[PDB]
Amino acid sequence: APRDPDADGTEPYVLKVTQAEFDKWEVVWACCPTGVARRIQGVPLLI
Amino acid sequence: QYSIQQSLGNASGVAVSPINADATLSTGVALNSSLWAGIGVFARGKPFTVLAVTESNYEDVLGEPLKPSSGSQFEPIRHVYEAIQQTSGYVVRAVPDDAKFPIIMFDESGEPAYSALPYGSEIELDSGEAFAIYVDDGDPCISPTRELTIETATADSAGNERFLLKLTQTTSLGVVTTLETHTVSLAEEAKDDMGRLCYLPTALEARSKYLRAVVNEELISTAKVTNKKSLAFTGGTNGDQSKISTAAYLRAVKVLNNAPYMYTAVLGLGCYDNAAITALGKICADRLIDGFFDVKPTLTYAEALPAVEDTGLLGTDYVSCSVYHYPFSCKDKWTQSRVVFGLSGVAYAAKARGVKKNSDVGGWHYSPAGEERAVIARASIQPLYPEDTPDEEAMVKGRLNKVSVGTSGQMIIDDALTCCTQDNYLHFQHVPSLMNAISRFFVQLARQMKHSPDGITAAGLTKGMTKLLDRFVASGALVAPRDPDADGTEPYVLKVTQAEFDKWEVVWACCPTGVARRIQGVPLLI
Amino acid sequence: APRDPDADGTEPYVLKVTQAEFDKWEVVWACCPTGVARRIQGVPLLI
Amino acid sequence: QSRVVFGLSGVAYAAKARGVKKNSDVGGWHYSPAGEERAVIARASIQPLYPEDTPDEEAMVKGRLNKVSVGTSGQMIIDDALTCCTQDNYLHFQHV
Repeated sequence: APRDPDADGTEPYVLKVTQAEFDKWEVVWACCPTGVARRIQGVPLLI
Repeated sequence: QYSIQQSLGNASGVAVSPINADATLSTGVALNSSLWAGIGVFARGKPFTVLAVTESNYEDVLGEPLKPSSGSQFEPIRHVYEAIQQTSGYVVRAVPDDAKFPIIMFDESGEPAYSALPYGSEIELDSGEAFAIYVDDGDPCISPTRELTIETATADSAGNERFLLKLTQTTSLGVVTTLETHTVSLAEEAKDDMGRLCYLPTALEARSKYLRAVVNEELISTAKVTNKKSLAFTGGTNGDQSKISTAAYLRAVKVLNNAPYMYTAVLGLGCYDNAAITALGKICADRLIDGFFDVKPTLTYAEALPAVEDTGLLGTDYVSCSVYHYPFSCKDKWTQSRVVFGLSGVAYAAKARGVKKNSDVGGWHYSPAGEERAVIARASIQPLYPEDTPDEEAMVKGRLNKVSVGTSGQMIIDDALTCCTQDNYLHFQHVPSLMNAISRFFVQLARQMKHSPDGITAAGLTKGMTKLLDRFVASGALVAPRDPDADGTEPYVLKVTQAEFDKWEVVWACCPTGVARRIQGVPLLI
Repeated sequence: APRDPDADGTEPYVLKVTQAEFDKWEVVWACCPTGVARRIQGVPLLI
Repeated sequence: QSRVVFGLSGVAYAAKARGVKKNSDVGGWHYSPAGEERAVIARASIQPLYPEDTPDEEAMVKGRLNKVSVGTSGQMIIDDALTCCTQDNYLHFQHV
């Protein structure tokens, strides 16, 4: 799911087809790649 | 394993930040410990130094009690004895200029010589004298006399010759006891059996209470010590302690001012010098420390009132200071004879008894004048001025605390008032103690919170002050305001104002409890 | 938050972008730094 | 093992590093390099060279000098942090 749910929909991918020109034809797809855990940081807190 | 880094960079390795804890911060203050400090004239002690005396070892530090035959010298030791029954304390000894201490000088061959020098002056070594040894304690070697013996010893690897010094005490009858034994070497680089450094000045300054030594640097290389037995210190005398100049008292007060140790109360141990009392009151006001003072008992009832005005304490500048008068006489425990005391220390005893009633808060509520807190236990009391009565109203106007006869035939302090001219709830001693305790705790807690970002320090100060005020309310220090229409039911009201960018203000308002001094009852018929 | 809420908004920072010149371009940011506790003063009051 | 005189440089940097390390991502530049725990000046033993003499605090503030004092636990501590700025326009502080 996108990291910005307010500006972007919850759908992981969004696809649209536009006929546009009579013989030409366009397709657009948008995807949100997953995250890669490269750096991990942890802090201790006392309560 | 391997090291764990902190504050990792831009790639790869992981890190753990240092442990962060701030809501757990707290300040540890006893707030119940009570200690007394004072100055006086004592038979034995180190002049112009702060000495700590406890219930057990006070007699050894202050020496034998002074004889009542001598004038104005038995008062300080007996006042200290009366005041020390509850808690330990700190004393400063004042000495006249005529007093001196003995010194033993050793030549290159080893022939001893004796001399005496005043306390203030520093010793000087002439040509031909290898070193000198003097007594740091300052006790004159009269009556019980102190003697020094020297014995040879073996070397240690490097061949540095060492020797044993033994200090012993002999009574008048002939009883001999071993006080101190030490191993010292003239060589700068010397070692003991356990590895301790063996240098006479260093060793004496490190692990000795009686002797100090000064070695001339010219004759350190060529110096030999032979066997000498029973070397006795020459005559050292103490000057007339009845007459003490005001300058000595001022110097003693100044020395007492700069003391790293903390004391809760200041007591006047039989001091009747006006300048000294004013200085002590200034110290009490500066340190926000309660103080007790005593007018000279020799004055009569009529002359007591002008004496208080003579001392520079009748004003609004000194609030916590209190004064007492006691013209009666009793009998000394040590010597069966008549004596006149000053009512100082008994008030401190009452304050300590009132404080001990609570464990954590401190129990500063009770005034130092009560049915059971103050009893004045003495062998027998004979009034000096019979057929004469004091004026109660005059004493109240002059801020003097009187004494009366209790139900069980025991003399008792029936009032507690401070040296405050105005009647703005400050003449009572109950309120300044609480206010001083609160101020001291606030200063101690705020000292830790210095140089903190805004918001965090606000939360810390608010939490700490609220906890302290809640503890005091639970202990019964604060009561609901006497005017509920104009003032809220909350015993305390606290507010924090940031105001200036770097400055920051805190305000707290409290309602002290009431003290039952006068009770009136009327009968009515229905 | 600013020490003057009547004259300044409650926002800790205010940022604005002005195109101005055709090729030049300006950005302005305003911030309110936190306070440092250097002097603390307290008074006792009796009620 | 001998007596030496140092210059108070690096200890301030140590305090700044300690203040920075309090935060991971942002940086933690909030804290001034003069605090109860940030600056401690740990040394074997300190002997003052000019006893019976006291400095003037107001003169140092006017001259933009940072002094030292004795902490609660008997440790010498830096009790102020100021920069070389003549004006009082919130810039003499090192925090901003």
